Amino acid sequence: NPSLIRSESWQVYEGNEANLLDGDDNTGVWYKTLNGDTSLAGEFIGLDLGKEIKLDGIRFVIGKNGGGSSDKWNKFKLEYSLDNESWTTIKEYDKTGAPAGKDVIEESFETPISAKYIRLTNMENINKWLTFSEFAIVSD
Ligand SMILES: [Ca+2]
Ligand code: NA
Repeated sequence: NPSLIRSESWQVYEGNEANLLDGDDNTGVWYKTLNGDTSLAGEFIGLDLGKEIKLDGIRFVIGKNGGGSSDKWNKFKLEYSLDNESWTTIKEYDKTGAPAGKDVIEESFETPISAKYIRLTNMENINKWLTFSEFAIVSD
Protein backbone atom coordinates (compact mmCIF):
# COMPACT_ATOMS: atom_id res chain seq x y z
CA ASN A 1 0.00 0.00 0.00
CA PRO A 2 2.71 2.54 -1.04
CA SER A 3 1.55 6.09 -0.79
CA LEU A 4 2.48 9.32 -2.46
CA ILE A 5 4.73 11.95 -0.90
CA ARG A 6 5.27 15.34 -2.52
CA SER A 7 6.07 18.98 -1.88
CA GLU A 8 3.15 20.36 0.17
CA SER A 9 2.96 23.78 -1.52
CA TRP A 10 1.98 22.44 -4.96
CA GLN A 11 -1.67 22.89 -5.91
CA VAL A 12 -3.55 20.17 -7.80
CA TYR A 13 -4.62 22.04 -10.97
CA GLU A 14 -5.92 19.01 -12.94
CA GLY A 15 -6.24 15.27 -12.38
CA ASN A 16 -6.03 13.60 -9.06
CA GLU A 17 -3.21 12.20 -7.05
CA ALA A 18 -4.57 8.60 -7.01
CA ASN A 19 -3.80 8.69 -10.74
CA LEU A 20 -0.11 8.48 -9.85
CA LEU A 21 -0.53 5.00 -8.28
CA ASP A 22 -3.11 3.34 -10.61
CA GLY A 23 -0.58 1.55 -12.81
CA ASP A 24 -1.68 3.38 -15.96
CA ASP A 25 0.84 5.62 -17.71
CA ASN A 26 -2.08 7.45 -19.38
CA THR A 27 -3.51 8.94 -16.21
CA GLY A 28 -1.71 11.75 -14.41
CA VAL A 29 -1.79 14.99 -12.50
CA TRP A 30 -0.93 18.62 -13.23
CA TYR A 31 0.44 20.63 -10.31
CA LYS A 32 0.54 24.40 -10.17
CA THR A 33 3.74 25.58 -8.51
CA LEU A 34 3.77 28.70 -6.34
CA ASN A 35 6.75 31.08 -5.96
CA GLY A 36 5.86 32.72 -9.29
CA ASP A 37 5.27 29.48 -11.21
CA THR A 38 8.65 28.21 -10.04
CA SER A 39 9.57 24.80 -8.73
CA LEU A 40 12.48 25.45 -6.40
CA ALA A 41 15.43 23.12 -5.94
CA GLY A 42 14.64 20.55 -3.26
CA GLU A 43 10.98 20.04 -4.21
CA PHE A 44 10.07 16.37 -4.63
CA ILE A 45 7.61 13.64 -5.45
CA GLY A 46 7.79 9.91 -4.76
CA LEU A 47 6.71 7.09 -2.48
CA ASP A 48 6.46 6.21 1.17
CA LEU A 49 6.73 2.40 1.01
CA GLY A 50 5.29 2.02 4.58
CA LYS A 51 8.13 -0.24 5.66
CA GLU A 52 11.75 -0.80 4.73
CA ILE A 53 11.92 -3.10 1.70
CA LYS A 54 14.59 -4.32 -0.73
CA LEU A 55 14.13 -2.63 -4.10
CA ASP A 56 15.21 -4.19 -7.35
CA GLY A 57 14.28 -1.10 -9.34
CA ILE A 58 11.85 1.77 -9.96
CA ARG A 59 9.72 3.00 -12.81
CA PHE A 60 8.49 6.58 -12.55
CA VAL A 61 6.76 8.39 -15.42
CA ILE A 62 7.10 12.18 -15.35
CA GLY A 63 5.18 14.53 -17.64
CA LYS A 64 1.81 13.71 -19.19
CA ASN A 65 0.00 14.11 -22.55
CA GLY A 66 -1.61 17.35 -23.73
CA GLY A 67 -1.70 20.19 -21.22
CA GLY A 68 1.56 20.57 -19.30
CA SER A 69 3.40 18.13 -21.64
CA SER A 70 6.56 20.31 -21.25
CA ASP A 71 5.97 20.97 -17.52
CA LYS A 72 8.90 18.99 -16.16
CA TRP A 73 12.08 19.46 -14.20
CA ASN A 74 15.27 19.67 -16.25
CA LYS A 75 17.70 18.66 -13.47
CA PHE A 76 16.61 16.21 -10.80
CA LYS A 77 17.83 13.24 -8.77
CA LEU A 78 16.53 9.88 -7.67
CA GLU A 79 17.16 9.40 -3.94
CA TYR A 80 16.10 7.11 -1.12
CA SER A 81 15.85 7.12 2.68
CA LEU A 82 15.26 4.78 5.57
CA ASP A 83 13.90 7.48 7.92
CA ASN A 84 12.59 10.41 5.79
CA GLU A 85 15.39 12.58 7.23
CA SER A 86 18.66 11.44 5.62
CA TRP A 87 18.69 10.84 1.87
CA THR A 88 21.02 8.94 -0.48
CA THR A 89 21.25 9.67 -4.21
CA ILE A 90 20.98 6.85 -6.70
CA LYS A 91 21.13 8.91 -9.93
CA GLU A 92 21.20 12.51 -11.14
CA TYR A 93 19.40 13.44 -14.40
CA ASP A 94 19.56 16.19 -16.94
CA LYS A 95 16.53 16.12 -19.25
CA THR A 96 16.96 19.58 -20.79
CA GLY A 97 15.54 19.38 -24.34
CA ALA A 98 13.83 16.06 -23.70
CA PRO A 99 10.81 15.65 -26.03
CA ALA A 100 7.51 16.99 -24.71
CA GLY A 101 5.26 14.50 -22.96
CA LYS A 102 5.67 11.43 -20.77
CA ASP A 103 9.25 10.50 -19.88
CA VAL A 104 9.90 7.07 -18.35
CA ILE A 105 12.52 7.13 -15.60
CA GLU A 106 13.39 3.46 -15.03
CA GLU A 107 16.31 1.96 -13.13
CA SER A 108 17.34 -1.56 -12.19
CA PHE A 109 19.62 -2.39 -9.28
CA GLU A 110 21.78 -5.58 -9.52
CA THR A 111 22.02 -5.60 -5.74
CA PRO A 112 18.77 -4.53 -4.10
CA ILE A 113 18.63 -1.25 -2.24
CA SER A 114 16.91 -1.17 1.13
CA ALA A 115 14.57 1.80 1.43
CA LYS A 116 11.39 3.04 3.16
CA TYR A 117 11.06 6.18 0.99
CA ILE A 118 12.12 6.81 -2.61
CA ARG A 119 11.60 9.93 -4.66
CA LEU A 120 12.62 12.33 -7.42
CA THR A 121 13.91 15.65 -6.22
CA ASN A 122 14.45 18.86 -8.19
CA MET A 123 18.08 19.99 -8.35
CA GLU A 124 17.61 23.43 -9.97
CA ASN A 125 14.97 26.15 -9.83
CA ILE A 126 12.74 26.03 -12.92
CA ASN A 127 9.99 28.48 -13.92
CA LYS A 128 7.36 25.85 -14.65
CA TRP A 129 4.37 24.02 -13.27
CA LEU A 130 4.69 20.20 -13.09
CA THR A 131 2.96 17.08 -14.56
CA PHE A 132 3.40 13.45 -13.55
CA SER A 133 1.79 10.15 -14.47
CA GLU A 134 3.06 7.18 -12.44
CA PHE A 135 5.28 6.04 -9.56
CA ALA A 136 6.10 2.34 -9.17
CA ILE A 137 8.77 0.17 -7.53
CA VAL A 138 10.07 -3.30 -8.47
CA SER A 139 10.60 -5.52 -5.41
CA ASP A 140 10.96 -9.07 -4.22
CA1 LIG B 1 -1.23 6.93 -13.75
NA1 NA C 1 2.54 11.91 -23.74
